[PDB]
Amino acid sequence: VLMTQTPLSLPVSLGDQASISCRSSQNIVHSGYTYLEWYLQKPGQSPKLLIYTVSNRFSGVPDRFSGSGSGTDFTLKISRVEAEDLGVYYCFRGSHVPTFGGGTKLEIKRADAAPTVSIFPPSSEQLTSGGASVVCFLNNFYPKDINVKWKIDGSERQNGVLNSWTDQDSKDSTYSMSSTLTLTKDEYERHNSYTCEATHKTSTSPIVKSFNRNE
Amino acid sequence: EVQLQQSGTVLARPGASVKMSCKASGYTFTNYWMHWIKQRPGQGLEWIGTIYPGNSDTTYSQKFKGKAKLTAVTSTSTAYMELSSLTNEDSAVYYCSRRNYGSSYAMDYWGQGTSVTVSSAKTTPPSVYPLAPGSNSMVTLGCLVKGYFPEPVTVTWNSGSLSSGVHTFPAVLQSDLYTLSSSVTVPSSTWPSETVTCNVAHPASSTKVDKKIVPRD
Repeated sequence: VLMTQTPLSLPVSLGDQASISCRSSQNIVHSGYTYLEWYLQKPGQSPKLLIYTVSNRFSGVPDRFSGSGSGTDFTLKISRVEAEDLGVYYCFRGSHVPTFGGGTKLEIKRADAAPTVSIFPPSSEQLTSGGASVVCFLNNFYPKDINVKWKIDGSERQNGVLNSWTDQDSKDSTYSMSSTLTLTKDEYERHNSYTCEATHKTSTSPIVKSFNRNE
Repeated sequence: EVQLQQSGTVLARPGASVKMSCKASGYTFTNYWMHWIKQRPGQGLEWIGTIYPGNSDTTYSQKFKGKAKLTAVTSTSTAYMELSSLTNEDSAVYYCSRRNYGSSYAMDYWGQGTSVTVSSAKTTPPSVYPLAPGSNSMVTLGCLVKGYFPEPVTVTWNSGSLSSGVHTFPAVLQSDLYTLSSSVTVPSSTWPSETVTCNVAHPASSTKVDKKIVPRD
């Protein structure tokens, strides 16, 4: 007895409806009482109750959420999705052998947006310790797909880069990225120009921000 | 007001054991089942087992029998879970929850979770570096947090009084040493006319670091 969720990922625009499926490999329905619940977990928060016993809505939950189902298939519906509805949804069986479904990652579809790029030179404190890291922020852009190319005095660099991506913004549904080029203090002193280049679908011409170690 | 307080982060080496707690309040601790859930990135939520504080009756998931041990102390309304023979796959966040009945039939109240890192690497306090623009109508600043272990690390600006336009990025592991960053966007009319400080907390090593961002040159 396992719970099969569908789909694994679910892209949906604003104002659109979303439907998540959950199938219990073996009957767990005593329509009596059926203990099937839906839980949500947003990045940085603990999981939280949305719907219990198939269709009962929990306190403080928008009426845009609703549950239904019969036999082995249960469904969660989100009428008119909104920016704050992103996260991972899980169906859970409370009876015989409590089990979590694989979950579904709800993501919002929206208009394209170019990233805001900011670049920063190594701090003096880090330089003292013998290191030199160049940081570059590419914030609030869309779609998520994006690439960062580093330049040291014009020539491309590929070894020693560290990238990280934030989860979709729950307000403007955009994504942001951070890229750190780490060099030794010596390596950083042998060059003057450092460029952070971003190639995104909102252009065929990359967005560039750079600086010279000689200011 | 129902509350479930879990213990802090824990760093244990392979083959060792750990024991976390879940302190309850705001209701009769002995009348409800307490559940434990495992949360490992790229693995969704997983059911460990449950216990009835009243008589300590338990039920474990077949997958966790012999890996987890549930217990409870009714005199302090605290439930505990123990994990032995730790491997890398045991690293994750563990939550506890209360099974309700009557008004609702599900897990309505959860704890804040407990992070567990199974590794033999040494603990290292975070190095926090200020990020000021070198050389618009809004300015973006940041803080580079490097070389710490284990995770997690929490970040705030102006102790929290500043929450808008903030971007804190996930920590990336690179050879026994984590790295993360955080940007904050504010009106040019407020910086450096006013102060901006990033607060970094690393419970795992019992330290705190503050860094004031000041104009360069």
